[PDB]
Amino acid sequence: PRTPVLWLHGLECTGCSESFIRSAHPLAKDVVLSMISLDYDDTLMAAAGHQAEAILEEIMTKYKGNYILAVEGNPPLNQDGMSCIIGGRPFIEQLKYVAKDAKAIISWGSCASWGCVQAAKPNPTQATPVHKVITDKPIIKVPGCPPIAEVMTGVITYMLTFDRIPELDRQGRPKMFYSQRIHDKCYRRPHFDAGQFVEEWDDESARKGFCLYKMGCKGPTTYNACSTTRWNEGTSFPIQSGHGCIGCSEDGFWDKGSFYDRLTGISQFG
Amino acid sequence: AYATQGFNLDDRGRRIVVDPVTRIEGHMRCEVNVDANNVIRNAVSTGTMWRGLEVILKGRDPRDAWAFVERICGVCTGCHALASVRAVENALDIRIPKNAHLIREIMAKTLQVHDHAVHFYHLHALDWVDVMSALKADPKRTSELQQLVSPAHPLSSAGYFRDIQNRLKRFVESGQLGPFMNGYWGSKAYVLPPEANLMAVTHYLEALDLQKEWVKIHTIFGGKNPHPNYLVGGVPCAINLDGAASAPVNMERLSFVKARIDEIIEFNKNVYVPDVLAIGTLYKQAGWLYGGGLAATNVLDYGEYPNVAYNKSTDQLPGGAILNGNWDEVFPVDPRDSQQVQEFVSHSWYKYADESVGLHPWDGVTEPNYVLGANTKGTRTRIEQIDESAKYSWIKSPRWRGHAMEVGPLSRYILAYAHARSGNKYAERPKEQLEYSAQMINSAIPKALGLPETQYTLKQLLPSTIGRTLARALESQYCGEMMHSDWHDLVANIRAGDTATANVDKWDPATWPLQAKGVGTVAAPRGALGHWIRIKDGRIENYQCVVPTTWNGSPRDYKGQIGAFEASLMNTPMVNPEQPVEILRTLHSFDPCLACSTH
Ligand code: NFU
Ligand code: SF4
Ligand code: SF4
Ligand code: F3S
Ligand SMILES: [Cl-]
Ligand SMILES: [Mg+2]
Ligand code: NA
Ligand code: NA
Ligand code: NA
Repeated sequence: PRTPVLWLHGLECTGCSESFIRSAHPLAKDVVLSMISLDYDDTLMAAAGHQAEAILEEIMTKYKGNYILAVEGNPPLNQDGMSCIIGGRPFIEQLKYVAKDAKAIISWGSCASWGCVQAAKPNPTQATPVHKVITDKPIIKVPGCPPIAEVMTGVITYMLTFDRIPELDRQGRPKMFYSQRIHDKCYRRPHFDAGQFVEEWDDESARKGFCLYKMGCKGPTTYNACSTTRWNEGTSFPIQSGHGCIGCSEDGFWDKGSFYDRLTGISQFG
Repeated sequence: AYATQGFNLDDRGRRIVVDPVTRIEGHMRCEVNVDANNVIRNAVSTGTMWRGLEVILKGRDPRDAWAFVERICGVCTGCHALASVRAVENALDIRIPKNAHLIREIMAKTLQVHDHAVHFYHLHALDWVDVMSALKADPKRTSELQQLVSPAHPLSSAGYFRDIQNRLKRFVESGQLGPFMNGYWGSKAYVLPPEANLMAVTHYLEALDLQKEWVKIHTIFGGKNPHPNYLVGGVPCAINLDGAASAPVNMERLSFVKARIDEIIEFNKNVYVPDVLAIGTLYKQAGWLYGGGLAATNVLDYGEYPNVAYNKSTDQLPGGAILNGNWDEVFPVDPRDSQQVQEFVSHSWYKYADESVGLHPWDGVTEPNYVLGANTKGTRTRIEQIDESAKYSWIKSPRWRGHAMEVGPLSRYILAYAHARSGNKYAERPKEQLEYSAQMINSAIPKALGLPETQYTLKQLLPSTIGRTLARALESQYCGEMMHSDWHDLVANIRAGDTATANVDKWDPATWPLQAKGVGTVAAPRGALGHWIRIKDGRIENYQCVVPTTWNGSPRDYKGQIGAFEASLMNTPMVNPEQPVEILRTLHSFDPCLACSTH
């Protein structure tokens, strides 16, 4: 038998679901057909309305304390929770209900992990990360906007193989994917180390792949696997394609000033 | 009960609720009323989420806006970034270099293909395809069907279909049906034979594996997919052919992009378009021509993909507005005209100073107001039946000169057809596609499957759920073809000696006018997208988005006129009122993006 996954959606853009299906190793097809049982997921599921909601009860009963709750997006607390409505009720009520009997909870992406764009100032819906609402369950944060596809499926693969949560850092992120800053192994580091920087877009330095620090790159303060694992089966990552990291896996990255404002105190990242 | 736009709305019948609407992006609730014969006589579209990006953007730097609004949606990923940079560039009088234009067009067309194909197979197909019926299918007859539907597709042997069928069989036999759990399998609303179902489910699996390849085009130019990076003034992916290895774009990277484009063209031509033509033919033969809604009268798009940059007369999907089903008169659409695009909130969870009027988006206001009408059944936090006489959605109500319009690929294809018949040469390819498709649906496919020939015109065939689905597939094909040409133009320009990718003359806010306004429009996968910005002292004064699903999914306006979703559901019989198969089939034909609609 395959471990049930109930994949809930709060306030979100659905980019985490999309990233998930880009996975090449393993293929999402193989994850869905041979690894997990994806029993609830609004994006892909055949059933709607009453038939969809009835699945939750059935899986929770049959697999009590032996299903994974995956959460994409987050619950709003303003508007009496009705800035995100499921089955005529606030999303937060569904989240809490499904969370109570989960074996483990995966907070997909920066939405579930931290709050992300809807939680940026002034946060009109009081969108709140999952770990601030569910306080009595094991949660793994898999941040990024969205996370890398193979990181998402990598977490699932570990959990299914070992029936354990992988080792987490103090922020609740898996060390196997989030131990390095972008800047640690970024291929532009030799330019950073030599003070070789892009100063204006498409200057001669940019055409030579010089470091993007002075164009606002937040790689020095951002933990993710982008510089090594890279994106879409190792095809590229933001810096390789010419734009600085915007810090999309870090808590509160929308409210650290302009993406194009450089980090201060360059000497601390040498 | 009341009449509007030729629809006789009546809420006296049996009320049916569908919440959540699944196999869409984001959150929607749908309610309908059906008459004594299970025919829908009222429909209510409720957007059930809001995040408030327009509010969040206030006071921020226009150069950062694209990244915020990109996160409106990870499905139509990048189209908001494109609208944003266009809006800021329009505000600040910035002309981007040719290579940046071409790379943006390639990225846009890559999104079109990916979004369209994934939608059809992974969200829409299960409304037409019975997966349990596919288990009954005979592999050899499926092979023979595949050869008739698309001769050129190399994956066609009986053994191949047998292997696929076997994996599906043990999956279902396991007792853990996953995404197929509690489905509406066996409903009389399903009409395909087993072998067509097996063919389609096989292509669902093929498309799921292939779709990840196509987006590598985004990854090269924009670093990642979902959410590739954009830039005010151009693109960040600087060019060097040669130290070429160190530049974001070199010839090797461009050759990789071309290889991906070529694969896309094969998929659209051999898998996607043929499947939609075949499925459409079979449901046409069953008489399922419901779901036309507003497509039969009022359609709109801003127009997109000019052959010559900044020259709108050369749009390869030429736009405008059609009213009252008169395809001989296309009205020009101006997104700058305060009297054209306007949004009402009379029946939405927002407030204006005066809700009897619609606001043009440069004057738009986004203040939440979650309140339910007196005739609601249930409570503020436990709705049993929504009261559509009052405020019932997080989606605003966009109208054009007061008219309710349908937007999307179907709208663009009707507009293209109308333009082509006015003499517009830029629309010749979509006209060719439509005439080809009608001939296949009416004559060629029926002849090959031993069914009677029909004589539907495009005027009769296009305004329908089948037509809406067809237009999406044809648009995917056309977009693949267009970016193939864009790629050649890009490489030619670079080899001619123009390597420029960014205009930075007005990158620094010290160079900007102290006040400015701009608009950026995009033919997004689901229809007409616009971002309207006001800039003051280097900061965002106002930022308003009107998104395709905002148009299509909108609630009623001040005059009580219905939007595209609500109109499309009207007058549709349901086989079983508590199985929303027909509701899903038609709603899904719009490819609803609810996070987009509400932002
Ligand atoms: N296409 C599209 Fe989006 Ni997720 C919508 N509606 C965009 O603008
Ligand atoms: S984390 Fe980013 S990509 Fe994922 S749902 Fe949230 S906004 Fe979208
Ligand atoms: S600042 Fe950014 S571009 Fe430069 S070396 Fe560090 S991560 Fe790479
Ligand atoms: S913007 Fe995000 S995708 Fe990686 S390079 Fe930076 S953490
Ligand atoms: Cl965040
Ligand atoms: Mg808006
Ligand atoms: Na730099
Ligand atoms: Na552009
Ligand atoms: Na006609």
